Amino acid sequence: SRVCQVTGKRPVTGNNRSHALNATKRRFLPNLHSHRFWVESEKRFVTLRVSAKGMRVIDKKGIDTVLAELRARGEKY
Amino acid sequence: MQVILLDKVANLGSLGDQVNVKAGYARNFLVPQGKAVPATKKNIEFFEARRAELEAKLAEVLAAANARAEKINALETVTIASKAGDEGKLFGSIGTRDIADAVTAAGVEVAKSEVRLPNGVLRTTGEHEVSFQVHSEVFAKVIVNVVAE
RNA sequence: GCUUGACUGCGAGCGUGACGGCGCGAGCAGGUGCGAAAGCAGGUCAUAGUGAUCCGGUGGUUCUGAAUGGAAGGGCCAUC
RNA sequence: UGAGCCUUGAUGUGUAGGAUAGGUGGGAGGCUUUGAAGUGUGGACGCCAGUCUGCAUGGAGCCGACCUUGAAAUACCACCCUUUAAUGUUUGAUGUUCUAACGUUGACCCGUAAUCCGGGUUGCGGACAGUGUCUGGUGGGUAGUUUGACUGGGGCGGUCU
RNA sequence: GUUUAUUAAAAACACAGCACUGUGCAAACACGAAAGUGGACGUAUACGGUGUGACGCCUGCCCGGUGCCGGAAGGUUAAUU
RNA sequence: UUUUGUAUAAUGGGUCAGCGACUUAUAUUCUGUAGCAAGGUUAACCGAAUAGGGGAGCCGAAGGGAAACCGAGUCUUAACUGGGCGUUAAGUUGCAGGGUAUAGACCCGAAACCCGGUGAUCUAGCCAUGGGCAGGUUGAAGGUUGGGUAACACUAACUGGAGGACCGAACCGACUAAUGUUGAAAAAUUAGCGGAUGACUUGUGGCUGGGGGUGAAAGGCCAAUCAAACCGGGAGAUAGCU
RNA sequence: AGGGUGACAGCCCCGUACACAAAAAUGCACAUGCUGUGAGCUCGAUGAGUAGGGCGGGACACGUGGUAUCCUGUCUGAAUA
RNA sequence: UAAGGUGAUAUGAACCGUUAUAACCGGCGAUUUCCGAAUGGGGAAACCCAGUGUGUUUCGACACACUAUCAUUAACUGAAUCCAUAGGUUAAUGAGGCGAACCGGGGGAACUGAAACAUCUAAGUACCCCGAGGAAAAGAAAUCAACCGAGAUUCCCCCAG
Ligand SMILES: [Mg+2]
Ligand SMILES: [Mg+2]
Ligand SMILES: [Mg+2]
Ligand SMILES: [Mg+2]
Ligand SMILES: [Mg+2]
Ligand SMILES: [Mg+2]
Ligand SMILES: [Mg+2]
Ligand SMILES: [Mg+2]
Ligand SMILES: [Mg+2]
Ligand SMILES: [Mg+2]
Ligand SMILES: [Mg+2]
Ligand SMILES: [Mg+2]
Ligand SMILES: [Mg+2]
Ligand SMILES: [Mg+2]
Ligand SMILES: [Mg+2]
Ligand SMILES: [Mg+2]
Ligand SMILES: [Mg+2]
Ligand SMILES: [Mg+2]
Ligand SMILES: [Mg+2]
Ligand SMILES: [Mg+2]
Ligand SMILES: [Mg+2]
Ligand SMILES: [Mg+2]
Ligand SMILES: [Mg+2]
Ligand SMILES: [Mg+2]
Ligand SMILES: [Mg+2]
Ligand SMILES: [Mg+2]
Ligand SMILES: [Mg+2]
Ligand SMILES: [Mg+2]
Ligand SMILES: [Mg+2]
Ligand SMILES: [Mg+2]
Ligand SMILES: [Mg+2]
Ligand SMILES: [Mg+2]
Ligand SMILES: [Mg+2]
Ligand SMILES: [Mg+2]
Ligand SMILES: [Mg+2]
Ligand SMILES: [Mg+2]
Ligand SMILES: [Mg+2]
Ligand SMILES: [Mg+2]
Ligand SMILES: [Mg+2]
Repeated sequence: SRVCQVTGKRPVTGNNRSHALNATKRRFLPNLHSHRFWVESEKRFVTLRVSAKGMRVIDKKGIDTVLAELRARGEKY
Repeated sequence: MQVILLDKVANLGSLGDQVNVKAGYARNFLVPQGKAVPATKKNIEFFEARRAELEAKLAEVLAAANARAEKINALETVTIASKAGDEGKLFGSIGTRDIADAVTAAGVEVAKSEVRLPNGVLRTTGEHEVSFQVHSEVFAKVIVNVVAE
């Protein structure tokens, strides 16, 4: 599914509002990308389905910190 | 993205320098190949503590080397007995081991490596000047007494 | 010829409307023009020439102003 | 390569004149064998007067109150201007290349007696493509609707204050 | 040949043939928010869409309008700043 | 019943029996009635439980003005000779009733719109695997031989067995007529009719699903009424109509 | 209270008021045993891709309005009693 | 607890019992085919077919037990590729499915009302989906108030149409 493995960001629903204020149901999808992260501690690359926001979270916290959250959640990588 | 460099990287800086880099350069090249680390408040302290620890350890070594450099000039004349023939020509020579072991027994604990001779290895009876490398910049002189045995 | 009554606030009493409204009005107060004066003038001989409300704009204002002083916004008056 | 900055080099016909006087200051020796004068010539500027400068040659000098001139020595040095060139830096623009993100519906290895998938190797691409959010255009493909009343039936015509 | 099973079998639809047009393959196109699949285990003598309708003799003029294709100089023009 | 007007040849009712349509809740106002009265009444809750407690509130005894504010007055205007609204009419809480408001709001009735399911046992197209086509004709290409030609062409006889070929049963279809039309049959029967080796026909099983399918295209077909199936739900949709 | 009994029952029958009852299993309370968990005191520490912001939506009685507050799909991004 | 009993249509038959293993009532046990989550594999539910381990005064074939998937944990094992990691086997423990309403969350109509209709309404309703408990959710102030103060959440009556 279109779910960020880091933040949990998923498709949300809302409306397209026209100039005439006609509401039509829509979705806002997360900016998802499958990215290979180098994990020094495991001497292996880990491919995660992450939003650009989640990628910034990994830049701040570090991949080991983020992967530890995935283990605690039971979420495999 | 602020990062503190581990190695020497072109156009950026040197080891321990704090530079602003594009997130993708750090993420996909600099951090995986160990050329840099994120400039986090924990690591900025760890690298400033190492900068202060190296500055204090380099100032004390500059203080110990100058105490050694003033002890080398204090002796001013060291006597070395060597078997020399007629006209003053030595059968052997007075090398680095010979000069270094003469000053260690005199007081100043100088190494074989620290001794620096210009052209010869001392093959004549008389007086000669011997310069010393105590540190990369600190230099001090002594006069060697070539006494015939 | 001289001029700004094409005045501002009101209005006894009426007309005509299911209503929203629309009309006629002497007289009162303030200030004004014309006339020597009595007087006349609140547009045009009269009856067509028009668009409610909402929303919004502009100016004015002893009104209001979400702790309090302001301000925003709202009201009231004029107008688009 | 447009624009800001930085060391450092070019460039200046009031007249008395050794002569195309840069303002203001340190102000008695600098510039030299890390090799001047003087000659030969190349290049650039230009007010065809001459300045700056490359190379060769040559070899013991061009110089100061020395008198003019408001203001000084091309003996030398420091902030700069009239303007111009070029090395360093900043954010742009444009191009070339790179590999490491990312693509592979090329080949191979393993999981594995598997035309899926994953990991790995390798080749080809490559910051492009593609995707997310935002945005202009298009969009009967789909969707929801509107499309008036009077009227000798209705429609046409006409009408509506 | 096909068709309105149950009032229409026809001159209607289809047809071989013709033409225009798209499509270089992870094709265009189509079913799918996607993954996957059909096209096709095909590859421009192929595949899709559109029109015309064996064959014979043939198919003239018009690009103003509407649709499409190509163009980049100028004018106007979104988010953004 | 509906109408200007119905014996009306306008509507409705075969007859009987039973059932079948102005309700209910909460607001709100008015009338009647009762209590108390410049006051009236409590709500939730507590409870000793239809008592009693609880006055939080609500309505009323004050209005005028957009308001600040002033107040039996106030607003209007600089101010009214004035003018507008007010002051001189008792209210409030039950209970019953008349109206109204929100609700299905007197009962019954659409054609439809939306949502979630069930359906390709009928039929459309396709996929896999099987089966069927009596009898009679026509006689393509090719081949052999003879004639022919310089050689070919060409030509005759034979052989050969093509085709969405011909005639015609089964099988598939459905052009005409009569019958039938409360049928033997919710599409047939009888006499004739077209195709009948093909783009043929048929069995068994599979796949496509409702703004969807499938369609040699008729808006055809998708389980006996398809310009949007069927079932259940939103649901008592709405119905200025009968 | 009520029901039944050949018609309508306080006194016929079953009940009703009232008074009682569990070998066994179980609910809830306290008392208490055990395993695990930790009380009190002193000195610290004080939740960052967060708050805030731009864009698109949604939620607030409040429909973008002069619109505070909340959530966040996208791009960003603090201070530290 | 008992003088009567072997449930009903529903007799009859053969019987059981009367002072306490007749029956009847309640607590705890035993047994509980096959299908169904269905779980050894399959399947058109109540059927078809196995592997392994065990039993056979008959050790053929039948009977009996175990063998699904996933999650966590452990042991053994074990690639590409040296370590590692993936993968593989086994064991322990848990889950699964069903079912009223209420409850938290993910999605989310339209008819209708506006006397048409699009903003708005219907309505976060109907419905679909996930999850949970005896309740759920919420909850101990980056809350209000107004210069006086209150002191988490939930629910009721007012404020007030
Ligand atoms: Mg006068
Ligand atoms: Mg204030
Ligand atoms: Mg792009
Ligand atoms: Mg847009
Ligand atoms: Mg359009
Ligand atoms: Mg349409
Ligand atoms: Mg509608
Ligand atoms: Mg009409
Ligand atoms: Mg035919
Ligand atoms: Mg027909
Ligand atoms: Mg017919
Ligand atoms: Mg045609
Ligand atoms: Mg033509
Ligand atoms: Mg064009
Ligand atoms: Mg009539
Ligand atoms: Mg009559
Ligand atoms: Mg009649
Ligand atoms: Mg009748
Ligand atoms: Mg009253
Ligand atoms: Mg035939
Ligand atoms: Mg027949
Ligand atoms: Mg015939
Ligand atoms: Mg025939
Ligand atoms: Mg079939
Ligand atoms: Mg409804
Ligand atoms: Mg109805
Ligand atoms: Mg009797
Ligand atoms: Mg805190
Ligand atoms: Mg906040
Ligand atoms: Mg406004
Ligand atoms: Mg099974
Ligand atoms: Mg089984
Ligand atoms: Mg089997
Ligand atoms: Mg290995
Ligand atoms: Mg369950
Ligand atoms: Mg409507
Ligand atoms: Mg439970
Ligand atoms: Mg709870
Ligand atoms: Mg306080």
